Parts: sequence; C-alpha cells; structure tokens
Amino acid sequence: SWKRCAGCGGKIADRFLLYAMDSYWHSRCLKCSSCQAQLGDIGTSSYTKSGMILCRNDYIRLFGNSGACSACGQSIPASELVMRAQGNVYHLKCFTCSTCRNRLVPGDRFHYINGSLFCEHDRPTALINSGGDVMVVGEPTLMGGEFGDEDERLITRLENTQIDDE
Ligand SMILES: [Zn+2]
Ligand SMILES: [Zn+2]
Ligand SMILES: [Zn+2]
Ligand SMILES: [Zn+2]
Repeated sequence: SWKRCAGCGGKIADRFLLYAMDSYWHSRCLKCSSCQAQLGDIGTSSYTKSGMILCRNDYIRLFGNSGACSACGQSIPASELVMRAQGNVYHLKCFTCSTCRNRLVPGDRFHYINGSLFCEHDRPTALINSGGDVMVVGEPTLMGGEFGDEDERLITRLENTQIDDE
C-alpha cells in the first residue's frame, strides 16, 4: 500500500516522489517555509531549524552570520560577497581609495593606515612619515563564510514502479 505524505497527509500515488527527514512527500508538498520553493527540484537538500523547513538560501539568510561594513557601518547579509582587509569587511562598492575614490579590485596593490584605504598611485607618503607595506586585494568572499551541515537534510528522489532511485 502507498506511503502517506508528511506535507498533506494524503496517500502518494505519484510515479515520482521524495524521501526526506524520514518521511515521504509529494514533491509539490515539500516546500520552503519562507519562499515556497519546491525543494526537491531547486536543489538536493533542505534545512530544518526552529520549526521550519528551508531552502539553502533562506537558511543562510535567516541563520547565517551577517556582518557589517567597516566603511559605511551598514549590515551585510550572509549571502553578500564582501571585500576583506586587516580584519574588516566591506561592501564591494565601499572598498575604495580614500584619496582618488577609485574602487579597488582583486589583484590591485593598496595601502591601509588606520582604516583608510589607498590605491597604489596614492601612496600616502605624508602619513607614512606600517602603512609602508603594499598589499594585494584578494578575491571577494561570502559574508557568511563556511557553515556546518548539522541542520542539512538530503532529499532523495524515488520512483514508484506501480521504490527505486531516480
Ligand atoms: Zn502531499
Ligand atoms: Zn526558501
Ligand atoms: Zn559599505
Ligand atoms: Zn587612489
């Protein structure tokens, strides 16, 4: 006899169905609590936390480590790429030379003195007489960084040949 869907309570007569969180589901019934996406089609896993079943992006958004821009002071979502320097994070558009206002990009040479950024061609000689050191702009990284998989629950797609992997 058919399995019951944990999402709707109904028997699952569909040819293809999902297994996740120890339960069977109609694919349409396994949805992100926040954005309603159909988890089994958009990706390979779900996240469980605080009564919710979430897609990866909303899990990051609601529970990942957000930060704040050292230049403008405003929060940075976990999902946003940031520039890094001397232990600070910056909005990409905030990562600019304090003298000429050029936006600094990966591979650029730059100087840092007491929070102020300077491009290679605006070396602040007057200030320098630790800022003498030339640094290389790194690639942008995600604000949230790496996170553990302890709330991740893989989704398995199954075929009922009326149960086999898909
Ligand atoms: Zn259902
Ligand atoms: Zn979502
Ligand atoms: Zn900023
Ligand atoms: Zn400059």
